[PDB]
Amino acid sequence: QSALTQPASVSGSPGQSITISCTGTSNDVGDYDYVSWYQLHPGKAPKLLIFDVSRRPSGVSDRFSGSKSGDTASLTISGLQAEDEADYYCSSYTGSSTYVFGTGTKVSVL
Amino acid sequence: DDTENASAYAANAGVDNRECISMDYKQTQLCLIGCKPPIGEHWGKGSPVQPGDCPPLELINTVIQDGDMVDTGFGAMDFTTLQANKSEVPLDICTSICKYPDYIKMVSEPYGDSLFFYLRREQMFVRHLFNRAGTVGENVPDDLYIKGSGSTANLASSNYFPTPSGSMVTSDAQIFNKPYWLQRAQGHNNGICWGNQLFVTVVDTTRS
Amino acid sequence: DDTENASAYAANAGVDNRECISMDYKQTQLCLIGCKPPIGEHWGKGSPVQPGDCPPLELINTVIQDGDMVDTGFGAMDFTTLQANKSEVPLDICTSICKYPDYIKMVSEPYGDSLFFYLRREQMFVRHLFNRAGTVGENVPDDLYIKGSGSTANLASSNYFPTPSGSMVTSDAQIFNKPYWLQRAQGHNNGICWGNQLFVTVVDTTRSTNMSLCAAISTSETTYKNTNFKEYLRHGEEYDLQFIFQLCKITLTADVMTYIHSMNSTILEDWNEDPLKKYTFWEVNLKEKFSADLDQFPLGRKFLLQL
Amino acid sequence: DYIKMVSEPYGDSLFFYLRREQMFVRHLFNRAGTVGENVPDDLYIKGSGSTANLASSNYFPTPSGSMVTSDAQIFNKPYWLQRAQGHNNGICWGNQLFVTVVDTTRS
Amino acid sequence: TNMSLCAAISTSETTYKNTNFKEYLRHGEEYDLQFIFQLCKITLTADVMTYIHSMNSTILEDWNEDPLKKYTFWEVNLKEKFSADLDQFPLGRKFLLQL
Amino acid sequence: QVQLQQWGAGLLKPSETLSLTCAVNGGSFSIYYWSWIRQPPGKGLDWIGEINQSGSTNYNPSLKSRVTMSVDTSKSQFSLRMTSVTAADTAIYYCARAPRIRWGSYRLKQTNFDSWGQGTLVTV
Repeated sequence: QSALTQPASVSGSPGQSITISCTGTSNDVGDYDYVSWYQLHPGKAPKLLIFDVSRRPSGVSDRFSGSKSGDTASLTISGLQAEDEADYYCSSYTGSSTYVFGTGTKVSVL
Repeated sequence: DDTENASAYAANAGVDNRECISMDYKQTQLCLIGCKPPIGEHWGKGSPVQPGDCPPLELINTVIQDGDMVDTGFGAMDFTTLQANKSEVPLDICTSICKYPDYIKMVSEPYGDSLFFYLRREQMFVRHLFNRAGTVGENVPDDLYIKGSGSTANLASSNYFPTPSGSMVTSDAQIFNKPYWLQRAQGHNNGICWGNQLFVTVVDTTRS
Repeated sequence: DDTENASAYAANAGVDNRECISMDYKQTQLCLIGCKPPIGEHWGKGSPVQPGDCPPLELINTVIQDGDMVDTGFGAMDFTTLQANKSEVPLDICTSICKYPDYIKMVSEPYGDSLFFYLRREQMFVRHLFNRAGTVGENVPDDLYIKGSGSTANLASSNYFPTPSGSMVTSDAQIFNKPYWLQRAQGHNNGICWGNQLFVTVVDTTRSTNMSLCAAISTSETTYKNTNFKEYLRHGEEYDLQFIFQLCKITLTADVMTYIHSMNSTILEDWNEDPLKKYTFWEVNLKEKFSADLDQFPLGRKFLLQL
Repeated sequence: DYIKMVSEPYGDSLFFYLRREQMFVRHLFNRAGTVGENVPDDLYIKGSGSTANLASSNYFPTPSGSMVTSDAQIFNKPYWLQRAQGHNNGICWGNQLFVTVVDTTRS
Repeated sequence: TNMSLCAAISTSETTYKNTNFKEYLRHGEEYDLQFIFQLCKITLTADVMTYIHSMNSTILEDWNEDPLKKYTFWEVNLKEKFSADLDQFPLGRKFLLQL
Repeated sequence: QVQLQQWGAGLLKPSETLSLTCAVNGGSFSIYYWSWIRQPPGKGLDWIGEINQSGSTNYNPSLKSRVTMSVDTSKSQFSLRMTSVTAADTAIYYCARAPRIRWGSYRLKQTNFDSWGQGTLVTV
């Protein structure tokens, strides 16, 4: 129904631990753990990172973790590296049978 | 649904949630012998209403006839009129009447003509515990639960039904291929065949 | 979640993890006969702290009445008060008391009025092993396990509960549809119906089949639609009680009168408000239904064959 | 053919027989071939969408013999043919015998 | 049969919350022991006395510290529970009928 | 996962009708849904709608006034249409699978997207 609201630009030094932390509503993020994350390299197919708030598929860096609190989800990065250089888009399944997307956020190695 | 345990299902269709399901029936054996046709009991539509209201129930007595179906574990009832859905029960009883012998009446009639011998043997157990699909005619009282929020905002269907299972058919538990001697009838008719007649009613679901 | 064996998907924690679950109950069959109401026992809240503390637990005896639920594999307890959650047990006992007959008390009482004769059969096996949700009442002692790390850092709920199952109902194991002869009782009361009363308690979960029952709002629909059909449930019970009564006479001597007064003073007053008229019983009237020709009835014929 | 063999006028084909069977359905499956006989249209309510076409209604179970136990064995015991059911009381006409044995408890 | 029983922290709640309930387990056992005892007498001859001394020295001494004061037993005291009339109790009635 | 494919009207003019098609390879539709997602420049990702084998469709409430969909199991392909294309309709369209399933009659699982396509650029 409504786009999810995010910190559009984030940065840290090599090896730091930074969290993309991202906000929604009760109908999408609050009462439901249907949160997912995407990683967009320049002009490439979006890459699923985390689904069901804290589940990781195969082939993804174990450095990626998921968490939730209230209306706000999070995607934590441990040991900031080269491969982290990409956009991050969150997603959610609302109770009204619709899908939602975030503003996008971009990481930057200082 | 399958309410026995939390299962995994495809995305809900919303309308027409019907599946191809089969089950083995409750096991039964009986052999009534008398000089009058037996008597059976089944629930039917009773004495008299907005559309969709629950039909009244009544215990009806009717003469059992060749080809009348036997109780299958879904109850002895007149499915044709009590279930307008026509998909509540398997295919061979969805438009039939499942009747059960009325032993009380057939033993309490004065002359004991209808029944001077009978054996019975039946067993079953629930194999699966399913759930019905359709609008609820009687909402659960609010006194029996605490309101949910989010996923559990709307209660799931509470019309459960089990699928019977006859368990094991074995040779030692057989009633037939065996002579019975009618030397002492239960009632007052001690085997006399008035009118030169008999009526042997037999049910056997172990050779099905 | 299911603890019997690891499952593909596990509960994601949260605020409400309640599920739609059903089970078949423990199988039971009992018949008690006596001239006084039966007695039952159940675990109820005891004599009376912080909110949410464990209730005191006590054993209570109360007269069994028509409609009181029998124990069903979750124990004989007063769910209404011992489970403030209101969702620990199936829908038909979550606000009721499951009473179990107090065989010891009824048998051991001095006069044996409450139990001339009794039969019972029970059976059940665990069908599934589940887990409970909610804040932990008492934490597991730290000396019974070694702390984990990561996912295992937090212990899972340890409040296990099974779901019963009655197994097979078979015709050879039936208790009913047979004549019980009370020629000699256990207690001192050898079948005398003091006060012109009887109390026949019966439980029979081997004929507990519910009848699915459906109706159609409109017949104009040529294709099936879920919204067009209403569903219902119903259950039908059928009973028929036959008795054989033998007349007896009592000589009213001084000693007999004193003994009968000590045992129960109501008898002497009768022979010239109702204490039990606070309970719900299925009143059965046989005042106009006595007949002396036994052979005319099936139980009478059976009685004559054997005396 | 127990009925026919027992009903024989002379009783030559059967002096003495024992039998023990047991079975229960293990699984409930479905058949694939095209339906020979269409389900009558009056036994159900026509569906729509995915349920437009009926699934195959030719069900079949897979049996199971359940447990084989030593207490239920028939063999390794002497059978005394003191009196035959029929009229032939054990006489082996023509100097022949026929002993038919089936035993699925040692398979 | 462990019986799950729970208590709510706050009763002024309209929607179900896992954090609003505390869960407990309890188990209750019920027993009733009945005995029928018969009185016996022993003649204290020399042979009987020596045999009993060999069997267990404490019998004769008691017939004038607890050795089992190292274990945890459910102590049951029946000193005041003996009654001669058997027919008044169910086990006594069964015993009488069995003779 | 599976393999997706993309081809459609890459170049358009205002007030035209856009037509898309995607062909699943290495797999079948199964009981999963299939949806379309676009990334207009200066925007995020906008969800369009979804369609499974049986014809059931869910649409974005704002864009459902111009969006229509259909499926065909013969060639393993599902198509899209969106009339009255404007400048804001330019975006790198994508095709994604929705492995969402129901679990326990109350809550869903695997609600993410996956099998993302490389993408196709459509400009109006």
